[PDB]
Amino acid sequence: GLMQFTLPVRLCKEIELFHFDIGPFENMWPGIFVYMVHRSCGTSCFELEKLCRFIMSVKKNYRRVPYHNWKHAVTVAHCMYAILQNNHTLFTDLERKGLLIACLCHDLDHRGFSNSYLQKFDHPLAALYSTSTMEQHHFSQTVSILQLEGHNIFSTLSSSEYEQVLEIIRKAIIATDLALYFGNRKQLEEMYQTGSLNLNNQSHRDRVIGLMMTACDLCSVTKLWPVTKLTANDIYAEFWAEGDEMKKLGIQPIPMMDRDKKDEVPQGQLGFYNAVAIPCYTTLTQILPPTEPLLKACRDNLSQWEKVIRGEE
Ligand SMILES: Cn1cc(-c2ccccc2)nc1/C=C/c1nc2c(cnn2C)c(=O)[nH]1
Ligand SMILES: [Mg+2]
Ligand SMILES: [Zn+2]
Repeated sequence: GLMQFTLPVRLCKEIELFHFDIGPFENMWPGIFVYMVHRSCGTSCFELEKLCRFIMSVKKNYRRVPYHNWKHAVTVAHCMYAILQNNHTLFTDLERKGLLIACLCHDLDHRGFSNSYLQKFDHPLAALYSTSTMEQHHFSQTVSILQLEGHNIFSTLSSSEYEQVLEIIRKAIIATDLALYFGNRKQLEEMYQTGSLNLNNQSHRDRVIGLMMTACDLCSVTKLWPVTKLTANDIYAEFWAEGDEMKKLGIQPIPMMDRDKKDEVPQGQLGFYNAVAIPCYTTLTQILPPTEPLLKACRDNLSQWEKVIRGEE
């Protein structure tokens, strides 16, 4: 186990900063993810032979959709990595493992369509799992992959270590359901401001890890303007597709998903940052101050949307 990964000096340096873009080179991403595993957890956390086969089974099962794809998976994994490196005493050796594996599997086998659209299309998955449909699907594929002859990266763990980490990953993936985020933050809000929040409380840790997971998923809004602007495209490319399929079911889609209502995007982005991203990072920073760069960035991008509305870009 004396193999390290190293990265070109520029990547080596930039990868530690929250706003790091993993670049257009698909071939390097798995290096970048192992790289984060080693520096974030240690060199013998996982057997390499096995991690390299688990990372590639994962890639294979993420489809070619505009946003909900392999680059997403990895972008989200780096952001949890960033979070963990800047808070390196608040997380256990099990939670540092699981959470990065969670982030890479958090959207396995996404089709590009929302839990809304499965249920109205009457997809089979919406029969097998009433709520958090996709997310429960994604956790299912994570464990599918894990039981493939050769792929069990957690092999070496004790019974309770292993049983615990699958329960960290399960709650982590399910907390990426943006439905479930609104309630979860407002609780962490009360708890923090009444000062009853306790990190030795397992039920509280969970809520917090959930907030981390939502902060990592939305991390497109914490990048430098041009990354965030170009990611927005890939996002609306999926929304409008799902909109086209709603129309085909005889259903008029919410303006967000209607491609005939492009013009009204600058406005709808505003609502989101105000209604979701700014609250999200605001709380996360009040709980974990070394994650301020995410809130500072997010506010910068809000400001840049403000400027798109005023015909200034
Ligand atoms: C709430 N919302 C409303 C609209 C919207 C409404 C009318 C016309 C055009 C757009 N656009 C959004 C934002 C969408 C969104 N942006 C996101 C997400 C992740 N990254 N970003 C920027 C996400 O999950 N949702
Ligand atoms: Mg998801
Ligand atoms: Zn995601």
